[PDB]
Amino acid sequence: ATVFKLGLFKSLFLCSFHDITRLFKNDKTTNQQWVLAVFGLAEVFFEASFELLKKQCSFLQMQKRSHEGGTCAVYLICFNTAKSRETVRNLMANMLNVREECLMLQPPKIRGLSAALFWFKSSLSPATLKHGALPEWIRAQTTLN
Amino acid sequence: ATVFKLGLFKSLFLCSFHDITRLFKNDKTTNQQWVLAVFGLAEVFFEASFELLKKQCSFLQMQKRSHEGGTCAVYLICFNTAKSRETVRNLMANMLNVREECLMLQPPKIRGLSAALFWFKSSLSPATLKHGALPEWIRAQTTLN
DNA sequence: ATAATTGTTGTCAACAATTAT
DNA sequence: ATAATTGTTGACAACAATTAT
Repeated sequence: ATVFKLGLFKSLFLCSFHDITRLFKNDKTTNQQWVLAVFGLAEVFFEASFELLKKQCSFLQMQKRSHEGGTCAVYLICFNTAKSRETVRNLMANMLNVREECLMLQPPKIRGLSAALFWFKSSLSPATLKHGALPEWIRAQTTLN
Repeated sequence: ATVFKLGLFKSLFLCSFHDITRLFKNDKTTNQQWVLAVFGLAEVFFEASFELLKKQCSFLQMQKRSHEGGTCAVYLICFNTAKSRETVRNLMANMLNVREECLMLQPPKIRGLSAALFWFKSSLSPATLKHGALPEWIRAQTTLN
């Protein structure tokens, strides 16, 4: 089913989930920055999650799209504390009120222009929910040096 | 807890918070049924909390009112598991996204007509959010024997 | 350098037990 | 009987360490 996942994502955000995330084959690997793809998220919970994550984050950007084929949302989170996938997998699964089977968690692709812009383009749209100062790896890759 | 909380509560629900709760002077005392009074609760979180509590409850009834002096909501929760006040105090404080200083947690007054009806009257209003079968101590005290 | 792996510690919910009102 | 008190156990997040790519 993971196949129908990525396909749906790319379909809504016009770019492969991979083009914005590096791999972490171990759910125990800890890290602060995480990219989250959610499916079937309820509007209310989306709004809610925002406020709750602000408390424990340095930066946070949320976007949500949908259509007659299914809904989805993306999260760029910078937890004040390093969290393993399990840790996050648990925290969010509950916070968003969705089964784990509806979550894709991979660290961001901090080294890549294509990616770095995806976050910028979003930070432009008003629909997007932002909080905190843009991560360094993002501002740098998107500014005339 | 504080003058404000009560005075405001009684003001909105037309009855002293005491008339529907028995005392528990120890935050460690465990129990399944809890009455919760919240203040400054955000609409979104109210709606959210509902769905999240259903997962871990046998029964649940939520009501919310307000006015140009303050807002307030009441919760009658029947956790599938016995929880100390601390436990609940923590769970909700976060779930509702409000500081503990904005919560009054006392077990329900399972023996008292005046009280038993408060829950019934509410279960009548459509505005109220209900889930599960009415607690025994409630149906019994509100039915022609 | 990056992250897969393994292990240690602190916090807290689930829960047993014992005393006191 | 009810609940104030104290204590035990299990799950898990925060975090140190060590190996492997």
